Amino acid sequence: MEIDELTALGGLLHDIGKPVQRAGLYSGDHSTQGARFLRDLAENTGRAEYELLSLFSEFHHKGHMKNDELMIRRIKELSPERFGLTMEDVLNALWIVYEADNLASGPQASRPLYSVFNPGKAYPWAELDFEKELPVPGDVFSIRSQDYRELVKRLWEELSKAKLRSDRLLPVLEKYLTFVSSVTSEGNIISLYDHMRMTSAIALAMLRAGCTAEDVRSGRCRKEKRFLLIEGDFSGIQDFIYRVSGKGTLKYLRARSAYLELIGWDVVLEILSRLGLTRANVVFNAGGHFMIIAQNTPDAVKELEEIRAKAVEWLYREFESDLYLAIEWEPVSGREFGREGGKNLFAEARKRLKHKLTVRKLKRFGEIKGLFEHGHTERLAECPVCGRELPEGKLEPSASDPETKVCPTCNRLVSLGGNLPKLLGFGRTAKNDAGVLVEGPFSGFVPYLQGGRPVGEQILVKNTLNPGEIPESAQFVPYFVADYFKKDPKGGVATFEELSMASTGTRRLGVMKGDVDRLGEFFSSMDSPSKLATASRFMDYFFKGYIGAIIEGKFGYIIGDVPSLRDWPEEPDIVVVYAGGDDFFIVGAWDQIFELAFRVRRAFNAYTGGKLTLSVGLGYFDERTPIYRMADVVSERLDTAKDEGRNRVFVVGRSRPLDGKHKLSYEWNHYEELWRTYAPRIYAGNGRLKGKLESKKGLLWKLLEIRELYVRDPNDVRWAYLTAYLLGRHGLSDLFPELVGIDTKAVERKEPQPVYWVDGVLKIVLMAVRR
Amino acid sequence: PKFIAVKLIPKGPFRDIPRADTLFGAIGNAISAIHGQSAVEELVDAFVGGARISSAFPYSGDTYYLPKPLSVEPALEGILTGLDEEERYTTAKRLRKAKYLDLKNFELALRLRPFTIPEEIPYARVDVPRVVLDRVTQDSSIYFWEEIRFREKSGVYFLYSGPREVFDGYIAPAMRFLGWGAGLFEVEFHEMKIDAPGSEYSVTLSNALPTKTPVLWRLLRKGGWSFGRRKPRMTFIAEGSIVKNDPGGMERLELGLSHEVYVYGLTFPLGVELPEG
Amino acid sequence: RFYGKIVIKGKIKAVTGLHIGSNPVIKDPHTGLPYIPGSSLKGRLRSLFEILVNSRLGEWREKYPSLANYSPGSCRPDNQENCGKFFNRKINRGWIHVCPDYETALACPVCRLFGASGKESNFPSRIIVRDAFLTKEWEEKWRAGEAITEAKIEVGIDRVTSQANPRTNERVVAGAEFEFEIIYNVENTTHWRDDIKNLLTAMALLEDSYLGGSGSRGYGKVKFIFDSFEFRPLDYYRTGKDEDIVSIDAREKSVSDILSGFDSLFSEVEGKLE
Ligand SMILES: Nc1ncnc2c1ncn2[C@@H]1O[C@H](COP(=O)(O)OP(=O)(O)OP(=O)(O)O)[C@@H](O)[C@H]1O
Repeated sequence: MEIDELTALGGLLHDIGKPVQRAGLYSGDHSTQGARFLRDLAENTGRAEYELLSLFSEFHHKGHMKNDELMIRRIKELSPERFGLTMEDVLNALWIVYEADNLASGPQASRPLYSVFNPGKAYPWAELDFEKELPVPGDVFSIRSQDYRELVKRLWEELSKAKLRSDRLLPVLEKYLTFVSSVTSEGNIISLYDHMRMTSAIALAMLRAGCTAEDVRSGRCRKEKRFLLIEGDFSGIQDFIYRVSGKGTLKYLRARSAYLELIGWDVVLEILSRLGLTRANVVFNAGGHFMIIAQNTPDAVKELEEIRAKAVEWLYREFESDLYLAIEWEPVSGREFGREGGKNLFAEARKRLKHKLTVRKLKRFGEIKGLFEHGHTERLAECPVCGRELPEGKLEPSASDPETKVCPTCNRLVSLGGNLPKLLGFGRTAKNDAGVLVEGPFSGFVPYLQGGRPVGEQILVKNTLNPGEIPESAQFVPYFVADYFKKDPKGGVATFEELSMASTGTRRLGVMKGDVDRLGEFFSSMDSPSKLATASRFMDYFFKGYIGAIIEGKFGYIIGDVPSLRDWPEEPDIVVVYAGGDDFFIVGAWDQIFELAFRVRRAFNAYTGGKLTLSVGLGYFDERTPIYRMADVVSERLDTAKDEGRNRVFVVGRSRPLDGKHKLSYEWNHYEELWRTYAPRIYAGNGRLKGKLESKKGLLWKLLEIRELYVRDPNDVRWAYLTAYLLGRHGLSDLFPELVGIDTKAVERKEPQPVYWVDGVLKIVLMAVRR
Repeated sequence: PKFIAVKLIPKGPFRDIPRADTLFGAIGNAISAIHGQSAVEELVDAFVGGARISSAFPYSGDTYYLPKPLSVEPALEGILTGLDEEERYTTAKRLRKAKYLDLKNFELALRLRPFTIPEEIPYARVDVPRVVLDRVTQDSSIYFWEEIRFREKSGVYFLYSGPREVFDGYIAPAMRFLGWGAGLFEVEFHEMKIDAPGSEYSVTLSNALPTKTPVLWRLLRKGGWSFGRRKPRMTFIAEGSIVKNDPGGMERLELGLSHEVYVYGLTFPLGVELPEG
Repeated sequence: RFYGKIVIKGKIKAVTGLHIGSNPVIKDPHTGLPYIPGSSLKGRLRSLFEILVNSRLGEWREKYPSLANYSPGSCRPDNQENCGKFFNRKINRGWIHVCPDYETALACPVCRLFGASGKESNFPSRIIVRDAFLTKEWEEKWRAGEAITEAKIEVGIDRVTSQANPRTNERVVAGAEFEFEIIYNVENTTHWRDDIKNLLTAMALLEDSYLGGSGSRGYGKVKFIFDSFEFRPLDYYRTGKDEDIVSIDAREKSVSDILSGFDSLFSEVEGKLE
């Protein structure tokens, strides 16, 4: 074990004593109890490096740095020359992790973790098992110490069999210490795992900085700019996943959605492994956006420039200008990781880096020596499937009716989709090995199926934290993907024609595209790397792990009465195309797309405690409609519902006048109110109208013809009259008390009339009982 | 700069907004139709070599929309300090939906002043599900082929910064030549004025093929069959970015036909003072 | 060359309404109005003309010499392109007439008046069918209401239970002029007389067959009352103060306009001819 393998673990286990201390195993502080917990573990796995990590557990309740001549006594009694270290080479890393814990942020035992969105509410202690019941921030309850004891016992069970490297201590602690409170104080929204992650990250950066205890004891490391915030944005994601003609099926779309995340993880892992950093040096990687806390040498900037030029050149050669990566770094100081002097130095440094990132994303593909040059080549033709759109005759017709020539990327991608149900993961190897399905900017990937054993020193394992049947040579890298999709009679991915046949009503395909609202302002308010890590990981766990729970039918105890077009089945007709970061894009049968929108919204309202909201566009298309129009409709609809109130759904494209008073969208507290109002009066369950409207089912069609008069002019008053002229002719006197009399309450404050809003409740019933 | 404008009153749908180079293709076929075979753009080489076309938006009334001075995207937060501390999200209206602006919000959308976005955009990018028919029997075949669709009083325009002799000799006869249905076209000339400050670095107003000089620019990729054989991709700067380190990016000769097609991309300036970069 | 752009401008009265669909509803772009899409006008105007020359291919056969290697039929029995029956072009289910080369389609009388494509052919359609857009009587009629569309309900009546079922249609109101226009390129001046006679023949196949959707039971019965035959020879574009042909307008019935006043209208355009 070298100094970095020691330091990245010592930054990872420096606060391991806090789950032991609140579980009652020894006495003292959280420092001596953690080292006493560790000191029997070195006699368990045989490796005497756990006894060395007890020294990194031996920091806090300080004044031991006045006892430093006794600290060399406690170091020499363990003989650190048994692994190729000296005394000062351990003592320097000890002071590095001490300094790094002060760079993670600026009582009663059983105090829980407070949620990062609404700081009042709190979680019970749970486990990151996405096939279980998942946490929602509830009222402030004392965490029972026996659950901490069970956590400590399961940690003893899962720390012996785990290897003593960072790649196994990261997901083992992430499975248990995610929702545990780091510091038991009010308003502490900082996870224990994220504090450990940022501590190990800043510790490994300061170790690779060159700062020793001569620099730490002086307090100079906070002022010397010894860090690097490296952010990277994937610009052009929407023009990469979705610019797909009608020949592209749902398998190929989901394959491109996996492929984009594979390219992103390849760049992140290359920056990790070419700097010397573990997976703890990534604050977040989600939605094509990633942030890395790294060291600051004159040569690390050169390594990053080599990586940036390499990845940008591979993207420009492969996918011409439809997927750009902006990788910009800002040299920050240790002073810029906290709240000093009242101002938010971390948010100001992140805003400076984001301004540099926007300057970069303007100058898109700024480093290509022959970008703007003439003399283009010969014999070029675009494939119909991709819009990769500049190969030569290299493109090869296969995996379909073999008369349409097809790019090799989408040759590999339908093959990826054919393994996509049975896929267990990928393996990041070199680009010229056996079984290499897709490439990357640096590395090819081997699809780890249900029986194989690939190795490329890194294994990207999907949606789990237990490595299991993968060898002890490679770096186990987990990654999360919202994966849910309706299997066909075979087991493979259903297409659009396979999905929209299960539409309770008209044969139309439902497409949903969302966003979390005002989230960029939400991450200019967290003033620590710990707070940013927790506030990004808890957000990303919703749109990558919780979605498969809400689609499968869980979380019913808080979702409740959404608009229910039908019974929510066992296996829905719902296929998640791309959910990650903040947004989520889900296609399927429209009768379940509709219910999924309100289920996602109300579970997310529960999940953030109401301090955040999500916008959702919806769309219904023919099953033969091209996917690029199917995304350019819902992107415009999400932008229109984004502009006109920022927290609103776009249920169905309605006609409106042009005065700026009629908004196309719907507040959720408006639409769920309306579906609680007008739907159970006129609509029964499961595709059949109400017994009063039975055999008079052309009545609701006449209301849209009435409403068109209000659409053509708002000032006239014919609509509320002809509504009663319709409803009197059929005896239904009571089904629309709002539509018959013009309400002065809306014309007081210049709000639209109550017949404007009801048609979005009408048409979704009218699509439900159409034949 | 007193550059004149040409307002094209439509009578119905267009296929697309003509992208500032497809007009110079269409001008080429127009002067290929009239004036014989050698008064075509070979003869108009040195005449567009000092005068530019540089298309832009519809108007929706008479408010001649103009795309974006793209040099407000870096320091947008340096512009909008006068607003309250909920100004972020208006920046997202002026970054993500930043498409087209009024002239009064364009003489001060550059020059570092707090512009305001418009919303009366004359777009109906509709999804017209056209033809399904066999000469004898049924045909199912819903092939979409969507098009653009306008407002009641709107219409495209574009600009002309050149001598009016060259305008009335080639382009102004051609702009009434242009008038399947989507070629609906009525031409009405005009003049226009833009305040346009000092010319260190400023907007191109066209689609642009630059001479290797990148400053803060959306990239584009423009195909085009152009009499049969498919033209290459020909990477372009989009509508309205800032390359003013002495531009003059020449038109590019192509291959495939008897006489060469050569693609536009040469730009004309404006006035911007950009913050930094 | 180009000596072209004949403007036939007119008004089409739907005597029993139209159903150019997209409940089935008419095409309604941006203001709520309906309109005939120029695609549908050109399409029906070629189906009628193509079936006319399908009947009449074996006897013309010297005029339009490229229409001789066909021997009428559809190539749906022998499922292949380029089969000499009349028409191949298998799109997704349909079989339309397109000559598969430019050299042939300089002479096929249907194909050289609505164009040809496929592989290495690229014939331009020589015609521009502008979408007709509800002339200013019925626009101002629409502003005070007047219900420009009309929901019309049919049924599938059975005979063993005599049950029925609503199949609504929502057609355009019977009687509405639409401001109909036709623009035509007049390349190859020797072709032109027979060409615009053929376009008028195809338009005269209308007023006696269905435009617009579910015809043959109503829903068609249109009438072209076209006013102004114009011309734009080569001086309307380089200039345009004066000097263009304007023909007689008022009560030109298309079944009488076709030749009984056409050569009295042709000979003025023979006066320019260049
Ligand atoms: N899971 C996540 N973790 C960290 N950052 C995220 C995550 N999801 C999104 N982001 C950040 O959000 C930024 C863009 O998000 P978005 O534009 O939706 O923010 P917003 O405040 O909602 O803006 P708008 O309301 O205009 O959409 C990106 O820079 C990305 O870094």
